[PDB]
Amino acid sequence: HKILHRLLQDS
Amino acid sequence: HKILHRLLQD
Amino acid sequence: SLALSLTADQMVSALLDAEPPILYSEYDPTRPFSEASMMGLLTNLADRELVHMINWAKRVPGFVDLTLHDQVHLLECAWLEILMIGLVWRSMEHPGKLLFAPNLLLDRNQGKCVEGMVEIFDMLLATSSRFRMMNLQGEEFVCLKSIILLNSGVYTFKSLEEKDHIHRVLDKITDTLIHLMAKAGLTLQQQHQRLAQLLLILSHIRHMSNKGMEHLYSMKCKNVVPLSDLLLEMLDAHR
Amino acid sequence: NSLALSLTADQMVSALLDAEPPILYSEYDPTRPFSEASMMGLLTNLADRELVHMINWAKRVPGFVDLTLHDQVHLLECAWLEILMIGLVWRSMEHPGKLLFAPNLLLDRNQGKCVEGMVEIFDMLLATSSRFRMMNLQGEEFVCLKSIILLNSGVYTFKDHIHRVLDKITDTLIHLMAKAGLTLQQQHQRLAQLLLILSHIRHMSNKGMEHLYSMKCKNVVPLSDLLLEMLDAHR
Ligand SMILES: O=S(=O)(Oc1ccccc1)c1ccc(-c2ccc(O)cc2)c(-c2ccc(O)cc2)c1
Ligand SMILES: O=S(=O)(Oc1ccccc1)c1ccc(-c2ccc(O)cc2)c(-c2ccc(O)cc2)c1
Repeated sequence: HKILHRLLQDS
Repeated sequence: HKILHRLLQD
Repeated sequence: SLALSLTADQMVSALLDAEPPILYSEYDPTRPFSEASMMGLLTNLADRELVHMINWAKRVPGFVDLTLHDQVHLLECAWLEILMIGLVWRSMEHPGKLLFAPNLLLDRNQGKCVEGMVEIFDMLLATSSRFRMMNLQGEEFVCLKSIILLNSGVYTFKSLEEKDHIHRVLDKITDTLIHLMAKAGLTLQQQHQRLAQLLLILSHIRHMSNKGMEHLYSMKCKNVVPLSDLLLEMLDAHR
Repeated sequence: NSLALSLTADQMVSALLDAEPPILYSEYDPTRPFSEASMMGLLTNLADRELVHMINWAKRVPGFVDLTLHDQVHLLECAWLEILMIGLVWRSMEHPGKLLFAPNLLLDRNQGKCVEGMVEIFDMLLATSSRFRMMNLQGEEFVCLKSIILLNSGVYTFKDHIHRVLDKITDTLIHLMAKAGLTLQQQHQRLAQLLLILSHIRHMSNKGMEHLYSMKCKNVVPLSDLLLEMLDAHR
């Protein structure tokens, strides 16, 4: 849900 | 003045 | 895990190759300074640095072995420490000034434009001057920055095997720092001393971040300086 | 020239060990159930008394007396909560899951929830104590770490003297690790592990200082003049 969690998750 | 000053010199 | 099999030299080259670039500011020399403008430039800058930091962290050996939830927590705790040590690093060759960007070079007289920001400016300066006296090397800096990433949030997380893997990688980085100092000709007594001197500085970087973090609370509540969506999320993770 | 630098490693250890302050007691009322006011009452009274012992311990730290009075005031102001915390963590080692504030005051995390924000720092303190336990931190190592905190935490808010003493203590720490049989790689690894915990102790003090300032603002318990002056110069 967080932006940080999103950016880390991008591949 | 600070209490700490008094305590260090004692 | 790959990080544990890496040699010291491979660790260094991996860390160097993963260095983020030095971004530019929106600073206009003709435009005059206001507390809102300077903090807006810094907030705009740090918000862009965070994106590179996030992708740089993925490149730190052992970081991808961690669960995603632990990756969030480590970065949430360490992001300002990492921004600050990068700032201090690129400011070494500029005595008495902080190089926020190649086009944004500030002295402590201009840092007083923000209330209470002068005290942290002097600490960053003292840290930067300290790196100068130590002749800190780029290979040591990238080790220190990676240590911060893994160490600053490890004691604030029943599978405790995540911390043992982090301590193994931390120990590998310590081995790397020593390997670097041994190549520079330092004696064993000089190696341990320098190793201690470097890690003690991290204590001051933690202090600067904590102080800086609570100053960012006030500006948030003050609302004079808008904060980006990413920085607001990184902010309230501490408060 | 300072006498601390001419000391040998063993002389350094003995001097630090001999200067260890005593473990003080809390008030002897058996009311183990606690409120926010009675919790902070016992702690501020305990910490006030520990402070008096810390200041005399500091004067015995090799190299500390060679500093000016102003420099001594600055280091103690910057480091006092850190030093209290590492003392607490140290004596809480043999009590996993609890914090031994005094022999007659042993608290668990459920009791930390009596005060707003105490439980967060409580858990960090427990985590640090367990970390010391797993490392098998020795008392000779502990007294070195504590003196490091005293001389390091305020050194950059001011010069080569303190840094020469800091190197001396590093030499002493390695000397201790070499006696215990650690190899060269184990020596510098353990040194790094010990010093990295100092970053977290600094973190716990910063967050702890913020909350003592709010308790001042909340006037939950009357604070001493000495504690108020230590709280100042941190704001
Ligand atoms: O809390 S400070 O101490 O306050 C100031 C302000 C001006 C001058 C000196 C201090 C400080 C210091 C440094 C930064 C910063 C900004 C960018 C960066 O790459 C590294 C540090 C930042 C920072 C970090 C993130 C932001 O969104 C905005 C500012 C804050
Ligand atoms: O910041 S804490 O986490 O607890 C809170 C939380 C919220 C609001 C107020 C206080 C904390 C933890 C430990 C201590 C302490 C006291 C004595 C000692 O020997 C070691 C630590 C102390 C401490 C230190 C000094 C005092 O005068 C009173 C208490 C405080």
